[PDB]
Amino acid sequence: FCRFTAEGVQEIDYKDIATLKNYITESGKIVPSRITGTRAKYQRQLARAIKRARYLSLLPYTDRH
Amino acid sequence: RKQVSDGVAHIHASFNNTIVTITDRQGNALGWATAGGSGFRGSRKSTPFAAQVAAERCADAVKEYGIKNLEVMVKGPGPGRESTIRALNAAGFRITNITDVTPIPHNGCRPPKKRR
Amino acid sequence: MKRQKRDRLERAHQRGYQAGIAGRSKEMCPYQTLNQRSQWLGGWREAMADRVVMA
Amino acid sequence: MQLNITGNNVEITEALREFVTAKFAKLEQYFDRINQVYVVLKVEKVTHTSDATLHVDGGELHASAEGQDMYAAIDGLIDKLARQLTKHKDKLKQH
Amino acid sequence: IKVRENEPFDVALRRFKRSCEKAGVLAEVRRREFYEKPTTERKRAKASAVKRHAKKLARENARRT
Amino acid sequence: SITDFGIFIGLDGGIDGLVHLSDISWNVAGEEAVREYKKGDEIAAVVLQVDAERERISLGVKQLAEDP
Amino acid sequence: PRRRVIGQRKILPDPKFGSELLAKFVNILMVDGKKSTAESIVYSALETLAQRSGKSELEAFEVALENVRPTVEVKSRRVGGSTYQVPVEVRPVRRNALAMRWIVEAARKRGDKSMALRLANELSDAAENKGTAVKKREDVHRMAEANKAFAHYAWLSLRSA
RNA sequence: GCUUGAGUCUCGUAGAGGGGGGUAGAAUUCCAGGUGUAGCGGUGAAAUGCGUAGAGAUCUGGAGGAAUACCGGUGGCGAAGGCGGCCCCCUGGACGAAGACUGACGCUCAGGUGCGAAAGCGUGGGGAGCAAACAGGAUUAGAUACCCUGGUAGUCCACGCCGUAAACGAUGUCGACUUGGAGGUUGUGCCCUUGAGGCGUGGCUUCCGGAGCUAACGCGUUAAGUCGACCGCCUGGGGAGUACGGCCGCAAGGUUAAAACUCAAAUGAAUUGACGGGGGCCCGCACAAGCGGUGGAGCAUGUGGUUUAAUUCGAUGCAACGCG
Repeated sequence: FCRFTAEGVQEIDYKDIATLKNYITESGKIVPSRITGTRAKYQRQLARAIKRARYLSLLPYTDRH
Repeated sequence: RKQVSDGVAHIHASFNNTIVTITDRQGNALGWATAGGSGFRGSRKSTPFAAQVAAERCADAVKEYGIKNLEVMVKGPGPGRESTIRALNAAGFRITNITDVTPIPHNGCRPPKKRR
Repeated sequence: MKRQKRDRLERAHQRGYQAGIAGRSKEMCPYQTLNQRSQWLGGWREAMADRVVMA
Repeated sequence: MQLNITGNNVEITEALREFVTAKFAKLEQYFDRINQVYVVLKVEKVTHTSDATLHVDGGELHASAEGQDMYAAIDGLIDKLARQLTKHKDKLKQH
Repeated sequence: IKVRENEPFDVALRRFKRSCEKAGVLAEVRRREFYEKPTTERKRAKASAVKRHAKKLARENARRT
Repeated sequence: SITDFGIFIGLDGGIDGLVHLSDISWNVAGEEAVREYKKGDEIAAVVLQVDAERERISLGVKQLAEDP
Repeated sequence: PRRRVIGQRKILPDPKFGSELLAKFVNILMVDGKKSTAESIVYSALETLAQRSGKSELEAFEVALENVRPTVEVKSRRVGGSTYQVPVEVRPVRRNALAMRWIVEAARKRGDKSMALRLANELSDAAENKGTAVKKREDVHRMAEANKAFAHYAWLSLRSA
């Protein structure tokens, strides 16, 4: 697999939900790094970005809201 | 009797029983039938067939409300949960969408310790 | 005194089905020949669904 | 449960039969419904040994105990039988 | 989970995603806090993972069939 | 190919599965026991009488012959 | 057994009528290893079944038989502590033999004077859906249909025919 | 004096490291209200329990407490205990690149001091869920238990105490040297970053194996290999980490620590069997599907017992009892 955050020179911001919605599933759950194949550092930055965007309601926690 | 059009079919599908509550869009109940009250008792409650007979004995006694189409909510990881919605395809209904309302806590309260 | 019943082909099926239901999520107690391993695993995966439908 | 006593070279006195019978009755009452019990007493020049065969619903079960004075052997045999009975009893409870 | 689509639908997709993530987390969380044996069961699970991978890898020599 | 006490299981024509039932087989219903009446591995008269599109059951027959 | 789909042998048909089902029926009440007097009981009973029914004898016996042949049959199973009965479908070889065993037992009851009169009356009420073997048939269907909620694992009646 | 050991400074880097504060969502419970009615709940089966006084279910609202799904990774950080939502404030350590600086400032450490899971104790709050004690229902020959229905301390917070754990890597700390492989994580250098590329370089870590070692199991550059410095500890099993005395503690108790007596063993690892209410596979009148019996009766025959002058002797689970 490939790590798209490694293909860029990025440091994951929590506001590009166009990219973060590629890493939530349709139940709101964060997709594993063995599935997406991201590096572990961008996986941690990814998880903090998902949870932060959930806090600002740019992403849902679940699908039963 | 109210002459309702569409309904929401909640199916509580625990291990020891399945109860089927057909309500309306609003969320207040029209009729229910359980896998215990259909003649099946004790361990025999915990079968998919008793859930199927439950969905039958709900799908009539909601005839007087005149429901053409219903959604299906299913809560509970039980032995029914699929035979009871085959028994709602077969009961003469139009299934709009099927959801899952099984409550998954982002682990909160502590579960019991039960087995040895 | 007569000959073997269903010559390991669909006996290999029901061994994989009983072993599928009674746990054993190894899928690592089969035969080794192909025509019997294929449906030991066939009965195993037909037994996972029959474990989901019950307790 | 009827207890049958027999003896090879051991003269079964009446005080000997009273004690053995009491011990067997006590064991039968404590562990399981027992249909019939055969007791064999052997003396081989040193070893006071005892055999017992209990016929219970599951089937036969047997034990054997060597002792010093016959009484000791009987006690050992009865304890062994009780242990065997516990195994058979919940072996056929096994809920 | 959420299935709505056109006239061939309603069973296979739903029992797939429903069955996997539902039966997983509910059959897990239904009892047993344990506090101690997710540590043991993950340790045994992953030691069995590396033993199965290396065991099949060095078991890829021959079998005399 | 294999007669299983309620039929004969003709399976020619590229994988079409289970076929003729014990009920036709002759002009007698119940007593017939197909091993007595036809064969093992033999090519016969059998005509279709039903193809069920779902559940993959064609149901051929053998009574369609000339005895009555 | 564990092994052996066994090399099966067939039977001789009945002499007086072209039937092997009838010869099996003679072998059911052929008590004590004696075929001839069982044949006299069967013939003596089908004659008065013809006179007490009007219609022919082979169709009289077969119409009298299909009201006691079963469809579902219980099999007692235990899992854990429970020991519930699970409905298996009867295979159509076992079906009519399981009917004739009930006819012959219900004729060994019911006691009239002669065995041909007992079996003749029992086949008559089997045509009438009235006697004992129809009560046993309906007992088997009531308890298999009552325990109908069990269709499971592998210990009974694999995929289809 | 010197700079290699040690330490300091300039840049960054990652991290559930710690203390304080705040906040978010799901779920559980309760309360109020609506719809609705005959069951719910639970088990291997059941009952105790709750429900026609309207339960269980479903919807709306509110309260309160606790834990933070997914990410979650034989991943990370910490001296150890341990630390998982998210944000802020205060703060410790580690790592690497390039230099500069001090100049042996180092290692270990009895006594001492500090930290130290859970349970527990004291004071004051708080109490959702769970849950010792306790009640009840089962189960059982009995069942002060496992199973079920409830349920109080406790679990939570603030401040003190206790100072023990299978506190485990059952492996003291520091340093040097000694073939390899596959990975993880975290920096960094060069070159065609021209493509998730190639070649090196440090740290931490997981597994497999080399010599070597070990009683074997196994350890194996993160050694249980080869050595060096310092400390703790052991000297047969039971008595016993117990008694008496000291010290600490509110107590529970912790630490230090015997002896009389008694035995010729206790033990570690591995082996061959046997066994398991361990597993896999195959088979058997083993079960299932049936037919006919035994056990009730009379009689025959054998045995035990009792009797007798003697009731000759032997055979006694299966494998003695129409047996010699």
